[PDB]
Amino acid sequence: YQPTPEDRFTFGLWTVGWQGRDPFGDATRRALDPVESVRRLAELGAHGVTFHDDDLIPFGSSDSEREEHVKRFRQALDDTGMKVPMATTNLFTHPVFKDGGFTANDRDVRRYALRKTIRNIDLAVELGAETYVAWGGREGAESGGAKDVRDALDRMKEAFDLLGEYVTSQGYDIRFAIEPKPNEPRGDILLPTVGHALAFIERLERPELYGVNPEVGHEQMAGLNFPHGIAQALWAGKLFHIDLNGQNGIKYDQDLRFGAGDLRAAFWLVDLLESAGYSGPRHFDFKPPRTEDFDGVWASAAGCMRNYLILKERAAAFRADPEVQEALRASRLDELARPTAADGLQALLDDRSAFEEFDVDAAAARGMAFERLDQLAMDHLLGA
Amino acid sequence: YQPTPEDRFTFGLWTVGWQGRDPFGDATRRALDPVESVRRLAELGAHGVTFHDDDLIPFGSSDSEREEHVKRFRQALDDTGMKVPMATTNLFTHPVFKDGGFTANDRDVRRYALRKTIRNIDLAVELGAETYVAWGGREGAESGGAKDVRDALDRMKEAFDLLGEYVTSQGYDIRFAIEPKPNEPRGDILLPTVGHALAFIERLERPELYGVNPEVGHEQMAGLNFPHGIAQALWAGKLFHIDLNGQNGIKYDQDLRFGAGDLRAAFWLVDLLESAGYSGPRHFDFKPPRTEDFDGVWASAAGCMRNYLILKERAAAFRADPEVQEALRASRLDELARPTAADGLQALLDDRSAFEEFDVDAAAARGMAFERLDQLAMDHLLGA
Amino acid sequence: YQPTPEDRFTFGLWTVGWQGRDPFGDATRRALDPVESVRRLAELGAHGVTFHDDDLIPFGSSDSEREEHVKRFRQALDDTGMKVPMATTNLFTHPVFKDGGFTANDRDVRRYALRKTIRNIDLAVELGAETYVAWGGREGAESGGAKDVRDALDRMKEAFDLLGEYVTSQGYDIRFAIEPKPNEPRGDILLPTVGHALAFIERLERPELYGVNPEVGHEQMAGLNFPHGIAQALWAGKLFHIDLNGQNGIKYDQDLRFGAGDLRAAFWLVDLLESAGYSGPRHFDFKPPRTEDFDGVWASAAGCMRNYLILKERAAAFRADPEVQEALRASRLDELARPTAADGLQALLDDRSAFEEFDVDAAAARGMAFERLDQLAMDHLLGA
Amino acid sequence: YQPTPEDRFTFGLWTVGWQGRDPFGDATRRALDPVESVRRLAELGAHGVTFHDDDLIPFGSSDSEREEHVKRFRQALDDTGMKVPMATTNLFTHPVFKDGGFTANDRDVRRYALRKTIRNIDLAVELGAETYVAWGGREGAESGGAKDVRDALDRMKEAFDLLGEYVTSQGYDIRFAIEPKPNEPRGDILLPTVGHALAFIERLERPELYGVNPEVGHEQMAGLNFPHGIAQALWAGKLFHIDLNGQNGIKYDQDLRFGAGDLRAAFWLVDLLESAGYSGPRHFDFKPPRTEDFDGVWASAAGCMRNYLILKERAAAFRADPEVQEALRASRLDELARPTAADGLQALLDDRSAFEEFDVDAAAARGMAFERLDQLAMDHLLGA
Ligand SMILES: [Mg+2]
Ligand SMILES: [Mg+2]
Ligand SMILES: [Mg+2]
Ligand SMILES: [Mg+2]
Repeated sequence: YQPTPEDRFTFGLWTVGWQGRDPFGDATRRALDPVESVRRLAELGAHGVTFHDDDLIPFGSSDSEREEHVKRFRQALDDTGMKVPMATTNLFTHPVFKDGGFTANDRDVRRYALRKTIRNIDLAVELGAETYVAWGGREGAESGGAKDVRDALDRMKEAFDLLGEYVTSQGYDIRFAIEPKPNEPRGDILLPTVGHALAFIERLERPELYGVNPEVGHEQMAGLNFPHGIAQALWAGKLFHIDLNGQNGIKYDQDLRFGAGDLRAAFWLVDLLESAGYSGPRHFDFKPPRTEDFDGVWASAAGCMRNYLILKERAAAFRADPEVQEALRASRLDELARPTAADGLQALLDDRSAFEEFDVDAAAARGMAFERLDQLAMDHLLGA
Repeated sequence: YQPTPEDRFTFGLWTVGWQGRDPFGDATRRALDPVESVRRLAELGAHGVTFHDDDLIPFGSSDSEREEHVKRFRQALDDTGMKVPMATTNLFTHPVFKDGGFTANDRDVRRYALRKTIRNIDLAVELGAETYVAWGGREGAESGGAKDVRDALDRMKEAFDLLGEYVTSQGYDIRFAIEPKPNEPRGDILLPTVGHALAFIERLERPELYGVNPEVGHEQMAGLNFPHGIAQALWAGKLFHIDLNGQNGIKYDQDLRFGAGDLRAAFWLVDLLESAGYSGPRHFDFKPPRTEDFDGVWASAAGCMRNYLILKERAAAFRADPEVQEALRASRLDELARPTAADGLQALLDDRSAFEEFDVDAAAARGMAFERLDQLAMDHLLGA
Repeated sequence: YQPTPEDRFTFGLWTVGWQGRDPFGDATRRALDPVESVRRLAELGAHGVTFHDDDLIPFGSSDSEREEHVKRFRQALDDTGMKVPMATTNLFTHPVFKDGGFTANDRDVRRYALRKTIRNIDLAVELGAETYVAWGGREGAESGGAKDVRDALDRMKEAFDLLGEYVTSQGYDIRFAIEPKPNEPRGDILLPTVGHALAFIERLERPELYGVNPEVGHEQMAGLNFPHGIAQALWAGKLFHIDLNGQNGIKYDQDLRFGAGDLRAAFWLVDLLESAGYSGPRHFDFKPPRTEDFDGVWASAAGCMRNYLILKERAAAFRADPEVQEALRASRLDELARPTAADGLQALLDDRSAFEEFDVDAAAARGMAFERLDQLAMDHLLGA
Repeated sequence: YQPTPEDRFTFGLWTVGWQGRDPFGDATRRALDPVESVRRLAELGAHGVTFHDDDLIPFGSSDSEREEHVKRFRQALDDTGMKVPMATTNLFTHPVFKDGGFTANDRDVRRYALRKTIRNIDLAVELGAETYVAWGGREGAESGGAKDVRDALDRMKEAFDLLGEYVTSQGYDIRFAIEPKPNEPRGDILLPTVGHALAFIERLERPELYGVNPEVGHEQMAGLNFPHGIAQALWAGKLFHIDLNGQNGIKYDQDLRFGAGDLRAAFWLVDLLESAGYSGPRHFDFKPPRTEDFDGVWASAAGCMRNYLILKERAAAFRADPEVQEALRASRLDELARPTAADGLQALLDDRSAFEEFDVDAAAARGMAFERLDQLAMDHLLGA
């Protein structure tokens, strides 16, 4: 289960670089130089890294400090063969964004958040990123009167439309991926799920430029089925990026390593990505727990990739097993994939087998055989 | 707080008619004749009722039994002045639908579910309904291998497209409203939230024919903010119906009377519907607890309407209060409603006030004043 | 992974006998004769069955019907070698219990619930049960004014004290196990978690006669860590019974087969029961999904046992692995098991190494090595 | 609704002093001098303040710095008439406590956490505190192998027993209050609910010295009914302190002002505390949102008290209303308070009215009238 470049495993600088500050605790690790993280990730077999503007260039840097930070980072990339497939903006840490970036009630802040984004889009393109993620973690409210959501959606649409006009005007080959989250750090976050983000995108001026960046734990924070949401994003053609991690249920976002948290959901996720031929990076947005020293940071990162590869092997064995293929037919998964009424409306209307002569009790007596199928899946997952 | 016809309060037959069977208990009340429910609802000041096919006509009825059931119901409507604004299909109770209607793995069941729906669309139109709700409560799975979600979405789209072709072919003035729910009775339900349903609709052949029917408790079963989801549905132009009830958090769907459960969310909901000028029925999809006799059924139904009207009064007083209007300005709600960059992209790019000369620390020092605004809202809700 | 009598796997009659009625659906399977269930369970390698009074004897049976039902059941037990280690009362299905049994507001109902219980305690003893479970599924409320909880706890204590006096008066060797659940079918259930039940027991007149019967899914309905709660019950000496099943998070109680739901929690549960030498039955309180026919019922039941045995093997391999034993020492699990201050209070107070000369920064620099330990656990679970 | 000294409203220094750092954001407010907070709280009508050691004396202070900090604080208390009824230890912020204080796997850390606690117990007594809270926010785990919970409970018991021996040895009139929380900042926290804490206390050497400090939002993080848990703590005689705030469901702990979050639960809480004659401080453990400036901090704190007093008035009006008193009798709340079987076991056994001659169908036909009672409660809460 050793990673390869074709596995396309990628990590955010802020993942392994998380110093361990939480709502109730100070940092437990020193800050990492991005150069060190690139080298250590490469050694573990990662293919690339990602960044927020502020992870790579300290907020408020002069042009000369900006250039030096980028130069050093690029040297580490060149030294290792690491790629930068995705970048994003920090529109959440600085106090100025306490009510939002794109949907701050203050218009001056909205305009600033756009200009900060556009600056980093240019950098992302310089570094070869083809995806630009937007996580509006400050967009939302703790109280009902604070945020008129229709007006906030109008501002959010205006912001993303301006970004689309910008990339089009520059001739860039970069696309956007909107990352939903239901809550945390705001009491409620706007576009709280994959579904709300997909629906929003369809209202944009240039919807082809935007997809989703779903994150395992984010959908699980609302108790939703992550594989199901990924399926709807694939069905819509909008899975432009994915963030992989673990989460134990409906609680604060834990950002556990991938494979931890809901292991069976991880299995069905990998099965779906691999069956569908998803071609994007397998990006980990996780935090090594603050209990760990740097050895444990690198162990946790390695574990992300390892668990993906173990699950990949088990899912492939499941799908290739003739006994599972038989059980899939026994449960009529083949029939689910066939059109209900390719004969057309009128033919359906005229078909007595669909109504007057449909034997409902005979149909109801048929078992689905789902339990035997699921125990085959369990046996395969556990290597039993 | 006495209801009027213009309040347009409506109830499902299955609400006040719920006999009290639950996962662990037998019925505690006798079945109600729909005629009795129409009369009792009218006496309380309801404006209309709604129905599933099977609530009005016992499943498996002959044509003559069907006609008699409808005739009696229509007499009660005529006797009372009650309307029937919405109808829906039962595609969940009968064992034949144990794996779904429109997305059953068995194709024969899918075709039958369409024919059952189309039959009741014709009835709905005969009774003057302008909305047809679809709640796919059996669409989904308990296990991962049981349901390929992309194939199920293809079947779901095919079904709704056929229904759209049917209504168009008949020249009917009826539109569809898809009701999301995240889980229960399936482990996970397809289209689990307002967002997923909105996104799905945009993929239909005739998207103008479909909206959402959000239900208070359903979105709260995923821990989501119901007012926020209603706002996104209004923003999209897709709020075709609403189902009102109460829910205490993330648990089994409780179907409490409206106002019970999350009272502050109920307040912000009413504020939003009334401010936005929502024109549809205020429909209650609730269950009087099985602890109650029929006196308690009618009390619970009356309480639905009463709580809506109390909340309406308090929300209107909030919005009309000059002190609240001042607090809204103090929190910059007026600025949220103004375009970020009506000057355009290039002007924003050229505006040093948005970047080089934006004083981030001065902007960050500004309080939002959200707590004072929310305590005004609390004072108004409580009549303090 | 084939079950043996020493595995002591047991099943409730109402598990495999669940006909499939849910909040939104009719039965999908015919009722099973208890005799058939005993025979089929035995064939799968179960060691015993359990029952509610009403599962074995139809409610309202004459004395002669009661005797015949028991006679047939006993013949099936004798024919198979199956045991009956536990019994319980149905104080939830009949409408009379809609506000509770032991804590019904009506005193007449409370007295009846005690008499119904005592009758079945005598039967349980006749059948050789050594544990008597009490699940107060109707004890609680949907609204705040309905149930004064201090008065209800007084009634609950009075009821359990009377049962204790009864068993003591008869000289029976049976003990009670109180089964917590947080909600469903009441909005909130009294004694909602293992902790609340443990605390309650300590207030009883004869606390040695009562323990807990924790159920996997019940604690997971409150988002709690089931292994942790089992650990506290073991620490208290109060784990008198356990109910095994699966649950996917905070939602309606799903009663999935054991191993489904939170698989990693299942692994840590089995590890804990086996490490602690738990000696009671491994009882499954689950429902084969209503999608299944009887073949799927028996498959689901077999899967319960299979998953327990796979997990047992993997947990034992984890604990026996010298690399894991080393990692446990590296994470200081050995030190957690050593007294903080066996030297005593005054010695601790006088120990400068505990205060003035404790190097907090050196201590804080030490990693816990928990991630490497957990990835060993993951590798073992998956057989990697 | 203006606060008075007899209202006994108290606040933690860390509440109004929270600078606004969260998992994704820097501070938005400057640090407050404790002196300023005492004066501002007093002006709003608070009666007292509380503290962690580290809120009053910067961690690592010399003896002279410690004395000066305490002297200034005491002057502010004397200047205002503010009391200090409760104190507590910070055993969570410093990296040394990343795996716990009392249950850290490292024994040296456990001993240090005891010595840090004991130092501040002496200070608490000097300042006149009669309650000493313990919130073990770092006690727990993210992974299953990291923490043997039985061993951790042994260490937790050892620690609390040593603290009990210490206070007894000094002749102090201070008692302990253990504050449960289910998760955050650990993945799972030990003693996660009121129930688990109550049960734990009964195992201590001197259980009379310990009670619980339940917090509204903490129990609501597990989806539990806070009023119900407070009722069980009162029933046990163990409500030694309470922490008041708001929470919107099962999510990260929000620490909203009291009255926000679940307003109806707040109403039933106040009703219960006032009806039971709870005599302790009404302590607010909340955080003014980081959106606010200092004006909003003081507004949020004022709102805590205001909402308590509005709710107190409405609950008292509910209980005094003859119509509610009649509805309580109609729902048999009076009968819930009467013993089930003061006649004794044998009399119950011999009572045919409890069994052979109990008319179950007549009893089941009786409505509980809970909906009318709850709508009276709603009407009273809203002043309708
Ligand atoms: Mg992410
Ligand atoms: Mg509905
Ligand atoms: Mg059970
Ligand atoms: Mg607290």
